[PDB]
Amino acid sequence: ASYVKFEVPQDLADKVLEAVRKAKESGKIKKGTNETTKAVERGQAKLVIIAEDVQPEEIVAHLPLLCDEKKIPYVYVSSKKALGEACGLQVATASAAILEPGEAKDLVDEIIKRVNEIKGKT
Amino acid sequence: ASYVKFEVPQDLADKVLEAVRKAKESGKIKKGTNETTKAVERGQAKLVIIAEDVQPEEIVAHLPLLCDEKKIPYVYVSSKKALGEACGLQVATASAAILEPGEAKDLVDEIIKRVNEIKGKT
Amino acid sequence: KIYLIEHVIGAVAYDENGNIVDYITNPRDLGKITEELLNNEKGIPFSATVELLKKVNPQEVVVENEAEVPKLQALGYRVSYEPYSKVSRIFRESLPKVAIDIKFASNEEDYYNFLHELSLEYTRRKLRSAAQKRDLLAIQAVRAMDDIDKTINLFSERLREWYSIHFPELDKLIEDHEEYATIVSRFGDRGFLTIDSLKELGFNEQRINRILDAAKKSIGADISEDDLSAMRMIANTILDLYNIRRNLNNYLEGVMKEVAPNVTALVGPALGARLLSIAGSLDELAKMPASTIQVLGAEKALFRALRSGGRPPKHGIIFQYPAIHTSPRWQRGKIARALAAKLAIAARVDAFSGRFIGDQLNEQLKKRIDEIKEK
Amino acid sequence: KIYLIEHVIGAVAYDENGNIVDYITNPRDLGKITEELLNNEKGIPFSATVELLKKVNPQEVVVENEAEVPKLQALGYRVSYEPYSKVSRIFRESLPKVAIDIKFASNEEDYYNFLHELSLEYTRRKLRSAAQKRDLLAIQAVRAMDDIDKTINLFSERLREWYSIHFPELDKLIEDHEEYATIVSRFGDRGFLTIDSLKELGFNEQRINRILDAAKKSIGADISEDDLSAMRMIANTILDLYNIRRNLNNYLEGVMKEVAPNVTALVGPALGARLLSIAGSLDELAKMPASTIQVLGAEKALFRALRSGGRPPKHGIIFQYPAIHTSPRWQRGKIARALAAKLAIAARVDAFSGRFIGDQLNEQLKKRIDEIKEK
Amino acid sequence: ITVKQTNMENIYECEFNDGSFRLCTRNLVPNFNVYGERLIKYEGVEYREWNAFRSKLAGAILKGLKTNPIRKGTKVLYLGAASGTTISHVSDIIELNGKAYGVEFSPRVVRELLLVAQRRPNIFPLLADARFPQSYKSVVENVDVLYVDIAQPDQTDIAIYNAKFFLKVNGDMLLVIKARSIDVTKDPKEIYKTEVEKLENSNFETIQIINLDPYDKDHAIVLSKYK
Amino acid sequence: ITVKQTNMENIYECEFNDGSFRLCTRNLVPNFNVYGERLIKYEGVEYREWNAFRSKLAGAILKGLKTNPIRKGTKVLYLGAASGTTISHVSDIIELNGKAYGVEFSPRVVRELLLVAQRRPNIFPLLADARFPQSYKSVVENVDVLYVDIAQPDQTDIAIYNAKFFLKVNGDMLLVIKARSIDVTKDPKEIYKTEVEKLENSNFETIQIINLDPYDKDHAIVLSKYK
RNA sequence: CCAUGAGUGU
RNA sequence: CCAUGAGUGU
RNA sequence: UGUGAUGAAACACUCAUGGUCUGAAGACUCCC
RNA sequence: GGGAGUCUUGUGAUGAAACACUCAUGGUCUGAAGA
Ligand SMILES: Nc1ncnc2c1ncn2[C@@H]1O[C@H](CSCC[C@H](N)C(=O)O)[C@@H](O)[C@H]1O
Ligand SMILES: Nc1ncnc2c1ncn2[C@@H]1O[C@H](CSCC[C@H](N)C(=O)O)[C@@H](O)[C@H]1O
Repeated sequence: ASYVKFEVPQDLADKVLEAVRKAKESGKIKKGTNETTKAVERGQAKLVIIAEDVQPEEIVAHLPLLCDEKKIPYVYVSSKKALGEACGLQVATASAAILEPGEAKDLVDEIIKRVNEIKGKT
Repeated sequence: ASYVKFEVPQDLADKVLEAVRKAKESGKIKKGTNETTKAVERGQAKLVIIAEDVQPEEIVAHLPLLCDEKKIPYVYVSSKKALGEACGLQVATASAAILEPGEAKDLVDEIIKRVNEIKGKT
Repeated sequence: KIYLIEHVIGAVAYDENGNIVDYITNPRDLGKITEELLNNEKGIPFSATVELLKKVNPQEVVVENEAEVPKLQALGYRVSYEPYSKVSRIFRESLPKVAIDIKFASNEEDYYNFLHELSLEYTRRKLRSAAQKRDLLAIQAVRAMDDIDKTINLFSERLREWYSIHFPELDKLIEDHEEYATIVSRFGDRGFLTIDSLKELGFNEQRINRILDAAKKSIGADISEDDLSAMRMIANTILDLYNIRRNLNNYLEGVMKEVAPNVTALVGPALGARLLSIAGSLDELAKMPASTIQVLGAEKALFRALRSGGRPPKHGIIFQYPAIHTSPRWQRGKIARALAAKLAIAARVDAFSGRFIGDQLNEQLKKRIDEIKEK
Repeated sequence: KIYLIEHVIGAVAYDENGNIVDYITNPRDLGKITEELLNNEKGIPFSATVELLKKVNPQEVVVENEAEVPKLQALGYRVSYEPYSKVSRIFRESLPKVAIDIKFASNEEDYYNFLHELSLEYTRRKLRSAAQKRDLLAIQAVRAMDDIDKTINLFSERLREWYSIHFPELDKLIEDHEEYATIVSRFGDRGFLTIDSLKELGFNEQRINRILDAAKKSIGADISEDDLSAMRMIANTILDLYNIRRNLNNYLEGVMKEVAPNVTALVGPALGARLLSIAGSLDELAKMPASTIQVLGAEKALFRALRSGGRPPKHGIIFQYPAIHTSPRWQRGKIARALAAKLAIAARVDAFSGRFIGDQLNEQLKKRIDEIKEK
Repeated sequence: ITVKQTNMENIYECEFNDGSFRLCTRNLVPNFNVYGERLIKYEGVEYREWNAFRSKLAGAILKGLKTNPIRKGTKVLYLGAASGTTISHVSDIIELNGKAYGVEFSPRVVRELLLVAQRRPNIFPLLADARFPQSYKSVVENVDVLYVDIAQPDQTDIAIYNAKFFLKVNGDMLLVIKARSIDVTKDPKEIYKTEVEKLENSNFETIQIINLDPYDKDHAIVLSKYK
Repeated sequence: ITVKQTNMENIYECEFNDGSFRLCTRNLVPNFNVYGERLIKYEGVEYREWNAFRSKLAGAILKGLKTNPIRKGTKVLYLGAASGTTISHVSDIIELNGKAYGVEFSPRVVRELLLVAQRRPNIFPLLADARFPQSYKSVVENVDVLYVDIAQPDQTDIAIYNAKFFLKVNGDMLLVIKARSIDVTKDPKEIYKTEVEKLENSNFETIQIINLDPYDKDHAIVLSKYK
């Protein structure tokens, strides 16, 4: 895919999915591309998760632009089916956002700091 | 004059000027063509008095028209200076109106009923 | 004493009790009755009424209309009127019936058939005399004029926003809309501008070079001939409308000097027409107090003051008068109050058919204005 | 570890302490610096930076921009970025001075003289790259069309009111504005109407007779050629406008398929353009959620509901979509929501340069619409 | 769909495809509508949908008009007939037997009144000023009902004036009170009261007073009997 | 007429023909006006009339701005320069020694900003997005005053981002808070408290809080010192 | 700007 | 519809 | 059916009629 | 400060919120159920 800016190791990708699940239970998340869009526009999201297997590509391509504008960090997962079914859906999702980490605070803070390292940030 | 619809005798004409005068003291009048016009449009006036020497005449030609629409009776006097100097002005007036007769009700009632007779009304 | 009734039915005489003394039935002809009803408005008696006033030879007659009274006095009788007399009611109470009795129609069926088509033809006639009034065309003219005025501005504002994609520097360099319009029309691409074509509009050479320098150094976008020609449609239309506006103003001037010269003398055709449009007719402007003419066109502002007891408008559409909007703020109130006074007189001398007297009216006004400005 | 700076001044290397390890001064040339400033936006390093990264041989280098990092990793170095580092600050604290020290200019006087003209020239360049965007021409075109749409209607309502002084029955006889205008334009006086001229407009033989009879029995006013020609000016402008609209429509269609084929595929050129006009650009349209695109053009309705907690509008300019306004009130909500959803997909594939996919989108849409209607 | 008679002559209600209830009258000129109203056939008879929001009479009914003095074969004087919206429905009601005289002084509007009055023998158009009943005096007869819906500051006085001309004794007058066309400054509820008193001093017997809201804002209609 | 210095550098007041008092600045480019402002000569020196209804800075001054960090020779970063109305007056103040870098990302408007910046060596125009200071990083220096007047929901966050880039320690930031462009629903007074708090968390030292009303509705400006 | 009655366009 | 900045026509 | 289900006030205009400011003061000069 | 006149003025002195448009920026519904 071309809207995927960097490479996510599957250990990270899995630790991502887990952070989402804890946030459904203890915090507040958003599911779907349109609500993720509003979550970035509104500055509610702390972490934005976008799928790498979206068809067609352009559906979620605006999220990198939007997220850098509002300087909200974003991360990718390999499967959209997995991310949606993580979100508490039995259907896929192209992108989601965590608004309140809750009992994923430590978990998220490590992700947003690891994805910084692979982004070449000091 | 051409805006003068009927013929007013000086005996009647004098009872008018007097009737106006008592209405300044005991009732409410309006002096001037514009205020008279407003008085008829608003239907406040009980009796309309018009001078016979206005120049140019067309200034007050509309009062007969206006008075018939709102069905307010009108009367003529001979001098505009006389009508004004009655009204408590030291300048002339082309037309005036009595809104409230006061201590001239009986005097007015005779005028509005005599001008009916010369108007051929049964 | 005979009570006289006038109707479609003919002309009927009554005694004071309400019994038909004599009658003369009208002809069952749409044409003649319609004309006699129109004529009756001016006071003119029916021809059937004239005959009846001969048949009966009455000492005292009393008619329904006060406008008829002097006409019948000229005819030889002593006449008065009673507006809503008991007799006039009596006739109309029995009007389904007495149409048949005096043989205007055989039955009720085609009395109403006639009266229906009389009414249709009677108002058809009145409908026409309303359309024939000359001030209407004056009004429609200024309304279209104001539509063109408005459109010109909209189109010009659009064109500038649009054409400035290609030549942005041109917008602030040419103040006037028509000028801007002509340039976009004639040339298109900025690189087609030439000294000789531009000298033809009247541009002093100093400005032409500034235009050309701006076109040379333009940070605008290079754009296709399709894109430019798309814009040029609006530019040409703007140019079209300015011409039509100038034509309409000239027409308006023509009709306005015709229908209301004194008002035109005071405020000109456009503003004069504009006031007629607001009043509704020339005769309605005439019946107005100056205090109304002064605030016509400021209704939102006016009733705002009337509901709340706040500050009233000094001026309505009257604001367009040169003396007002050019003058400082404190003088405007008095100029408007003075103008409105004269306008009201002007409207009245105009409507009640006076010949032109605008010269003294203008002179009186400018006298009053000159006094105001010397303080 | 070397901290690297990129500026108009050149490229400077710093240690973590804030001392210039080495520097390579830029050329004092407007043209060349401007280009590298534009290039640096995309990640491309200055040519002065490359020379500098060769002189010093640092194991760990750190730059200001995150876009430069992959470019410099490709050049052989280990590279990262720190956005607002202490070093970058240290550099600019001494920027009045260090222009002279690394000899970019002799004194402070003409560093700013130059830096000014660069700034003027740098944005002048950006001003142009903005104007060269294709979607801007789309927006201005459709905005102007809606300006003409508005004007056509106003002039038409004026003309009917105006012409009906002469020929009132024509007003209710011709529904279409363009048709009505065409009669007044070609004929003028009502007694000039002839059959063949009317067959030429498309009028069926039956209506021609109804029109001709109406003019014959018209209770309108008889009027001069001056009066008529005035009206016909407006009539002719109406027809002009109708042509220009269609020409604008074809122009719009081309641009819309060029700049946004996918969106055009869904809702047509005009409405697509209209949505671009509300968003401001295509790239801004793309970034929108479906829930916003759905109500664009309904800002009065929308912000009322947000302020008062009342009911929101179902649809904005999206309402113009044939399927919606033809449909009953309860289906509209679901159709609009579905359309806006598909529109958002269309916009994004358009903005992020995807090739045409509108066919499947339309198919997907028409499916959902049909599902909705089967209830 | 279902249509059935109401408490009042020639006035009907409709049960609809969905279950809504709208007033209607029997089409005097079948297949022809004066405004945009629905034409409805039920058991092969055509009715005209009577929008209350447009017609003050339909409003007054839907607001509990106790009794309607306008019925089969009634003679009515209708001051301010305008474009003919409301008067076309009373045409349906009085039904050829009755007669309706429409006074209206706005030519721009009588223009379209004509069209309604050609198709309907019930209605006798008159381009005249209701302030001068002498000008149409010579065309009409006396009437049972005086329906007055005119925008005029002295509208009530006009009505009373017309009444003592043409209104049969013990006839009924429906006078529409336009508060905001009498005075936009004064409170509407104040105006309704002061105008009704005008009628009562002029010996009309106030029967019922209806507030037309929400069908017509700042409007009220009075029913009274002339003596 | 009379013109005289005020407590703040290169900012003057006028005694007028009638006796009204209006703000003004020493004209850096005499005989030339950027908006419609009046030109006034007094003792052969020309001043530009500073309309407060247009310039928020003039408003805050007329509303009791304690101290003005903009004076002779001040280096200012100006986010949201717009048409150049306000920035032109700060051009007059800083006076050739000082420099003003004007960020503005709307091309339709930067268009006339160009015109202002041509006649004025004080001003360095930048068509850029104030959310990405990396794009103008390579033109500006660090600054004494960070003037922020941008219509954006995250305007406060943007300012802070720019500050830690270009704002000197112990430098000042003038932050215009646009309530209705932050949230049209919330109370303007709520926004002010929450935005100032944001500044106080990013170790800005709130010096003064001004309400620009009535010159600007639903606006406030903050003066604070960065640490 | 209020009310009433009649209509128009995307 | 709200707020800010730049303008236009009668 | 999260690649958006459910709920849910799209925008621009014309004509006709009525409601349409205040009401007597302002400016100069001459005598001790 | 007291007195005294002159011109303008109810054919209007005094007081007093005329109207119509364009651009640019941001604030731009709901969220898991439906046959
Ligand atoms: N003085 C007057 N004489 C006759 N009609 C008048 C009048 N003043 C106003 N009108 C008319 O009264 C109408 C009021 S609207 C009422 C319309 C009609 N009653 C209906 O419901 O269908 C206006 O159209 C106006 O033209
Ligand atoms: N994110 C952003 N980056 C740069 N400029 C922005 C911006 N968001 C809004 N703006 C601009 O900020 C401006 C605010 S209006 C400010 C007016 C100006 N300061 C004066 O007083 O004269 C607008 O012109 C807008 O184009």
